Amino acid sequence: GPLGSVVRAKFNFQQTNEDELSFSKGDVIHVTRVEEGGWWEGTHNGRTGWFPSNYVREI
Repeated sequence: GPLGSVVRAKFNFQQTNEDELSFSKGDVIHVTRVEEGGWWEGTHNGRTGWFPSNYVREI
């Protein structure tokens, strides 16, 4: 830790490049960086990458 913000995926997402995560609806992501522009960074199933912020909700 410290385990910061945790969000849950609202939808599946398929990575389109090496910087992006792939995840499934309902998966948890630990959000470790937020930037303007609609893409955030976090850890999912042991991998760090970027994902659309509108695809998740905080839990």
